Amino acid sequence: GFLGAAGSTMGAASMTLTVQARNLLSGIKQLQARVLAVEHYLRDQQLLGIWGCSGKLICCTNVPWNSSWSNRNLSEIWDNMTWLQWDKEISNYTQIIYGLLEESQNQQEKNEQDLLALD
Amino acid sequence: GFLGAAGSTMGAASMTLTVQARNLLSGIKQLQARVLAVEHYLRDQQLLGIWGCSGKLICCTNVPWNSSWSNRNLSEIWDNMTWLQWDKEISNYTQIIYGLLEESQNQQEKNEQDLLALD
Amino acid sequence: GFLGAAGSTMGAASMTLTVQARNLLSGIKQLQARVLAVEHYLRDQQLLGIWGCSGKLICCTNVPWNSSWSNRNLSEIWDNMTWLQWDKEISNYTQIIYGLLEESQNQQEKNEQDLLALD
Amino acid sequence: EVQLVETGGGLVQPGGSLKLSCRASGYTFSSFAMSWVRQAPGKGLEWVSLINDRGGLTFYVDSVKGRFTISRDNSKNTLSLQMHSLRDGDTAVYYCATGGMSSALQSSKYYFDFWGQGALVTV
Amino acid sequence: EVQLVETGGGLVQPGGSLKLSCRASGYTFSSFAMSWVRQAPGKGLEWVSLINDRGGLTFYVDSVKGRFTISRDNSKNTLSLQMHSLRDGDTAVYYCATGGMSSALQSSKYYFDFWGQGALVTV
Amino acid sequence: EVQLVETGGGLVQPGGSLKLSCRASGYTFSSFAMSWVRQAPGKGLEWVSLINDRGGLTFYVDSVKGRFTISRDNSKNTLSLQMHSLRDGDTAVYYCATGGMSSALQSSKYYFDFWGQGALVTV
Amino acid sequence: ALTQPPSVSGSPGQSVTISCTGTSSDIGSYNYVSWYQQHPGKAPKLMIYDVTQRPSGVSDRFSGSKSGNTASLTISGLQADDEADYYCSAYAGRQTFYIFGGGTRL
Amino acid sequence: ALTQPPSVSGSPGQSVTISCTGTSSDIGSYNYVSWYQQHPGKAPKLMIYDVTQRPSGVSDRFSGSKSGNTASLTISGLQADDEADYYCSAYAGRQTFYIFGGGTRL
Amino acid sequence: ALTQPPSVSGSPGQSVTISCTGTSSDIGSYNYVSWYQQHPGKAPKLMIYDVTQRPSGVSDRFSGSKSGNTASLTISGLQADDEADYYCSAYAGRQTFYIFGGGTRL
Ligand SMILES: *[C@@H]1O[C@H](CO)[C@@H](O)[C@H](O)[C@H]1NC(C)=O
Ligand SMILES: *[C@@H]1O[C@H](CO)[C@@H](O)[C@H](O)[C@H]1NC(C)=O
Ligand SMILES: *[C@@H]1O[C@H](CO)[C@@H](O)[C@H](O)[C@H]1NC(C)=O
Ligand SMILES: *[C@@H]1O[C@H](CO)[C@@H](O)[C@H](O)[C@H]1NC(C)=O
Ligand SMILES: *[C@@H]1O[C@H](CO)[C@@H](O)[C@H](O)[C@H]1NC(C)=O
Ligand SMILES: *[C@@H]1O[C@H](CO)[C@@H](O)[C@H](O)[C@H]1NC(C)=O
Ligand SMILES: *[C@@H]1O[C@H](CO)[C@@H](O)[C@H](O)[C@H]1NC(C)=O
Ligand SMILES: *[C@@H]1O[C@H](CO)[C@@H](O)[C@H](O)[C@H]1NC(C)=O
Ligand SMILES: *[C@@H]1O[C@H](CO)[C@@H](O)[C@H](O)[C@H]1NC(C)=O
Ligand SMILES: *[C@@H]1O[C@H](CO)[C@@H](O)[C@H](O)[C@H]1NC(C)=O
Ligand SMILES: *[C@@H]1O[C@H](CO)[C@@H](O)[C@H](O)[C@H]1NC(C)=O
Ligand SMILES: *[C@@H]1O[C@H](CO)[C@@H](O)[C@H](O)[C@H]1NC(C)=O
Repeated sequence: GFLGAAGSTMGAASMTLTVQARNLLSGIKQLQARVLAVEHYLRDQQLLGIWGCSGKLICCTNVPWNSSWSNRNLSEIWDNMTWLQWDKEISNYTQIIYGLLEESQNQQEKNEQDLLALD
Repeated sequence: GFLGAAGSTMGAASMTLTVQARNLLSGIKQLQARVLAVEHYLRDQQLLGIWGCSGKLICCTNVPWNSSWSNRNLSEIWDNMTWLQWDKEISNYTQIIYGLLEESQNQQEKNEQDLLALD
Repeated sequence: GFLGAAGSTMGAASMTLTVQARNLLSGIKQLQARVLAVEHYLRDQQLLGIWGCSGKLICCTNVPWNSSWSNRNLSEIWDNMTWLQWDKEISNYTQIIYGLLEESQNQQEKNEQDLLALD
Repeated sequence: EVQLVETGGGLVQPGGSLKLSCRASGYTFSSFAMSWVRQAPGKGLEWVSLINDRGGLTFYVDSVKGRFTISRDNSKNTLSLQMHSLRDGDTAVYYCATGGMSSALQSSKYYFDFWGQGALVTV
Repeated sequence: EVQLVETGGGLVQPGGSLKLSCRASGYTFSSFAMSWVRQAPGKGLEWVSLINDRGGLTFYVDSVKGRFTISRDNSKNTLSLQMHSLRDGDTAVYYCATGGMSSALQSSKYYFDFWGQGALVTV
Repeated sequence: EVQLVETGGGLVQPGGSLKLSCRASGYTFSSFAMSWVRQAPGKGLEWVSLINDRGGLTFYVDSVKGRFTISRDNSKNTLSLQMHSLRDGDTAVYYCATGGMSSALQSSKYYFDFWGQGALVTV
Repeated sequence: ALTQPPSVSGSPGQSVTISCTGTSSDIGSYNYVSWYQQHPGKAPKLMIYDVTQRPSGVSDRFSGSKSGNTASLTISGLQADDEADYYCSAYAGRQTFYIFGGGTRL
Repeated sequence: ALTQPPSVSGSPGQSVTISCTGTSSDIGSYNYVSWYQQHPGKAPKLMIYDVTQRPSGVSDRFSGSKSGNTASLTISGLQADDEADYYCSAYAGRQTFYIFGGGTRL
Repeated sequence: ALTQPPSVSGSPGQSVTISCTGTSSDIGSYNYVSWYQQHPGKAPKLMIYDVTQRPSGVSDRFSGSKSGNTASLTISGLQADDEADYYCSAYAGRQTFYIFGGGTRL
């Protein structure tokens, strides 16, 4: 169900990403609303693209966790906290993580280009 | 040409997917038509995404053929039937196949996350 | 900054692609303008898709350089030219390169499918 | 408390097959990764195979990759090991154990935290 | 039904290069994969190389990969094998054969069916 | 003119650690990829390790890959090689050299263009 | 390589089995074991493909079999024109495509 | 494989150590070295994990450490009830998941 | 690896050649065979790069050549003051980057 896992723990909720992905695409003001929904979707897809995640729903990266963003251990984060609480907890760090992801992907792509250049 | 292979066999038609795909993007009512066409395009792109097929036109998957959907042999399906006949042949199974593809990709991504975790 | 490298050499300018990529997305005619911007973005993303580059800013292919399109060496092209000058010098060849890229991706996809078919 | 009990067959001949099965209790079976290890009378401990918490991923030592299969039934809380050929060098007491791997949402393990009683496989 | 005819050289000095060319009737080359398989002068058959129906993919045994190249021209209905370095362990009767693989739109063959009469290459 | 000056310790016990640092002048350091090579006192010269112009990619000879690290700082115009677990066979004069690689945008080289004086490392 | 008996001794009215043994991984994994009949002085002719399949032009007296890491060709009703060198061949995967044995003279 | 001494011993109440030596690549790179205490007639019981971490239900006198390409288990205050075969185990990467030594008898 | 003669000789003003050979894969696959002149006590300096191209600062006496899997350096008009330990080097692909031969004396 849509948002059915919203109250579930982050671990359990990670198994329903395709429900949200499928459902998010489900007088002039109505056409404006549809166009804006499309623009938000495309901006999110572009943001995943620039990070090098392509179409993956769970994208693992090369950016280390700083521990200043949140000092909780992995078990506490995934088993005893929801995505709403987690998202609020790190709302002040999201743009820093996004910048680091873009820089990491740019370095990865340049490194791949140079490796491919080797005969 | 666009749909030029529509009457050809499935094998031959598989070599013309690029022209048909490129022509999918090509007062208030026409703007609504453009938005609807974009929404349908993005629905198809998202369906490919959740299956892990966003990066290519021909995407092989890990879901086996049930054989209850159609018991025709491979040669019959690709060399004798057209794509319209094939669409009719399995029109009753699309909602099952798509769900299985979704589950398969979800398991594949989780397996990739577990494999990446190995030191 | 956005287009800050426009006057820079091609080599240095290749490191700023992220900014323009993010800046491509950022009353009937305002909605029409947004729809047209979306259509152009999607045409470019589909064109990268058919080339197998949907997830990358920089991607290499197997299509060789003709050398008739431009006989400059890599040092001259990347260090002594701007992207505007380069775009002007190959304005008569761009669609030929695009066609060759599409054919190359089709051959790569068919060859990949056949390699995957082997047990 | 936590219990893990090895069961299965006894005497085998070269070229045959043998299925071993471990019953777990006292914890959530699907929450832990598991493995099969063996102790021969003339050897020390060695690892044979590793299975994830879901069961989708399996790993084996090179010496058995072409013969052994590790699998799990989460609904029955039962771990299974199917072996073939059963060479004279494979005679040992076999054990199953919890730990040794983690889903990447749980902390790192790489250790065998709980060991069963063991069962003797004699060729 | 199908006839395969091979044209090529005979005795050549070590260190040179040869091209063995197979022409055929009874089928279109673009519809079938083809291979080169050789008869050791005093023993049996050994597969040398395999090329896909379209010619995009080529496969070799490791002992020949550095010396032999398999190439296809569907418009000329011509298959060819170019051999370099000419190690004197390459003496054999080289046969042209169809099959060995498919393109996944036809049931996989994984065997050879039609054979030519071969050509004896000596060094 | 281009100058490369190696500075580092010349005597270590087996199993120790040494960092050899090459200072560059006369050219834009960040514009070239560069490497470390070595020559035993009585033998020829061999390549040891290669680093990309940006430092993102490093390559080593397999016999040293597990114990040597090549790194650079473009802002300090400094190249360094950190050597650990040195074996008796690592006694040699090491040289800093610029060339051997191009980061795709510039023409290829695959040669060592500029050479330093070298430094003797005794194990 | 695959093993194969250097020769067998057939006779009218009897059945003959030509064995072939290879690596258990390649034979067990890839159930694509074919047999060819190579008449002296002539190119090999395909006689059997797959474990139990037969091509057109070959009568039912030729039949393949597979078990474990072994395979065989069984021929009954031996004719004078059947005295030839038989070969087995099997698929080995992507790194090596085919493994061949030696010839068995009837 | 890992190398352990065949046996160690000491007076009751004495502190002793058991060494474990493996290849420097796997022990150095991977900080996942554990020790198990296997009493005769019983299955091995985990005593030391993560080089210096103790599971619950385990005596505080049991400890361990890592250095270079080796690791050790330290048992302070030896009791008569501590007679067991001690084994070391370490993670060896993706190609080899675990490497083990032989038993050390007290 | 690469094989290079330990020494060559000739009178002043004469043309001499130094050969460089090795496995056919490493030389035949990549056309990047360089030569260096290492005077005793000095670091090597580039003499030839690529199959034939000369760097700035090197006189016309030094010229490279390649045929098959054999490369050579020709020194025309050889001077007495040119004596040095000469080395050949070549690109060996992605797994092995560079291979060097032995030194040639004059
Ligand atoms: C909600 O909390 C209860 C408390 O035990 C738990 O049993 C239940 O599974 C939780 N459900 C979700 C969706 O978090
Ligand atoms: C981690 O946070 C601290 C807090 O100031 C900061 O100084 C440091 O640079 C951060 N590191 C990374 C990698 O973001
Ligand atoms: C996580 O941190 C909390 C904070 O008190 C602690 O109680 C808990 O045991 C920790 N868990 C792990 C696995 O470290
Ligand atoms: C984020 O900033 C707000 C103020 O803008 C502050 O109240 C809040 O505590 C901050 N949270 C973190 C995690 O820094
Ligand atoms: C229609 O069928 C004929 C029958 O041979 C075939 O030649 C023709 O190509 C088919 N049409 C298309 C568009 O493939
Ligand atoms: C084929 O479909 C039927 C539908 O009821 C299902 O029961 C059966 O298990 C399927 N077989 C396979 C191999 O998927
Ligand atoms: C495949 O189906 C077609 C349909 O007529 C039939 O002619 C052909 O013989 C079938 N082949 C096999 C192998 O079943
Ligand atoms: C689909 O189902 C209907 C009945 O629900 C049936 O009449 C029709 O033939 C089916 N079509 C296919 C292609 O299975
Ligand atoms: C502009 O030209 C000057 C000429 O000296 C040069 O130094 C500078 O780097 C150039 N900048 C760009 C962005 O091209
Ligand atoms: C380069 O372009 C010319 C233009 O006619 C063409 O004839 C030639 O074949 C091309 N060469 C390559 C290698 O593409
Ligand atoms: C590139 O070409 C120009 C002339 O077109 C020439 O002056 C320059 O030296 C060349 N550079 C290289 C590296 O070949
Ligand atoms: C493209 O063609 C036009 C035709 O007149 C010509 O004027 C122009 O210079 C050409 N440009 C290039 C880059 O070939």
